[PDB]
Amino acid sequence: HNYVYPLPESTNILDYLSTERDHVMMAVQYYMSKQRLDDLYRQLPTKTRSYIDIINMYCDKVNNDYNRDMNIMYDMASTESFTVYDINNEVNTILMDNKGLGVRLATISFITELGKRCMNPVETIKMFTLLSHTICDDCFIDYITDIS
Amino acid sequence: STNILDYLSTERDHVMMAVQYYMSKQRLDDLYRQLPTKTRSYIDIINMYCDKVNNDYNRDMNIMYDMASTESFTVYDINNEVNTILMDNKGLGVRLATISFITELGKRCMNPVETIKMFTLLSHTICDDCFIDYITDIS
Amino acid sequence: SSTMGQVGRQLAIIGDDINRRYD
Amino acid sequence: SSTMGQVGRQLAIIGDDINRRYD
Ligand SMILES: [Cl-]
Ligand SMILES: [Cl-]
Repeated sequence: HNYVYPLPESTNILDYLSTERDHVMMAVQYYMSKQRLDDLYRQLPTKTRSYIDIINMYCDKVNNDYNRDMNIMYDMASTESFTVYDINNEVNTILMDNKGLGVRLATISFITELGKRCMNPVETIKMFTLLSHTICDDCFIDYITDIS
Repeated sequence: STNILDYLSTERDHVMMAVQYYMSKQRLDDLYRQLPTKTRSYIDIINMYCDKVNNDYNRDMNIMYDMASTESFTVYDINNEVNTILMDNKGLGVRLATISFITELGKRCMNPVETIKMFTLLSHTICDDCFIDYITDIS
Repeated sequence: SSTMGQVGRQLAIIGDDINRRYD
Repeated sequence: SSTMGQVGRQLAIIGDDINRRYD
């Protein structure tokens, strides 16, 4: 229990569960995260839950209909190291001169995929938080509140 | 402010929340889906032990929160304190109690990034050698 | 921006197909 | 940090009680 090195300013899960420490840490972190996430959903208004239902429906469809494409894009990305700001900037440039619903649902599905592949909890939630802002531009919220 | 409804003002906030929850829900499910039998049983062990602690000491947990809520503190302030106390104290209790307390802080915190930082950082501090010894022995 | 540009065009291509099928 | 010190002692106190009740 000496000092702690501060946080910065392969995607096979089993490469992170070799030791008993890894297993128990995985259990503790999942406990904390599941507890928070259940408690969050429990408090979400009826309105937010309906937006979740909508996004569940559309993006689950994209995930299954374009599974091959999600994997392809993941490979295109992980061919070289890239930051969260890189993918965010890219997504931003597209949504600027592309006001369709599809590209936004596709982006949510893709970023979600990167989330599943990422093994760094902090960088993952950073990505989710940052990209969710970028995806939910005025064009997107208009699509969602009209389908609701 | 600690209430979720306070942050859900505009339509944009509602959609952002929905999107953020989707991503995080998808990931946490996919994660659990891939966890080996071993990890899953360790999760059950922590579920039982810490939920019992949450109940048996709900009062003390809210006391400790109000203590911490006094002044603002960073993720490192809390991690360092826990680190100091676990260095001298080697019992299972204080470790179970910390997991419960930190889990509660996470529920009150309205910043996703800072919350996961805490969980990540604290889970390392808690899962020291003696803790792992306890959990692997109660199997 | 080369590798990221590809991912970008791919998202737009998926998106266009989505806009064509669903709505 | 004084309040952080108080929180610390409580965890230990609670912890010492958990140990006693168990075992
Ligand atoms: Cl469940
Ligand atoms: Cl569920």
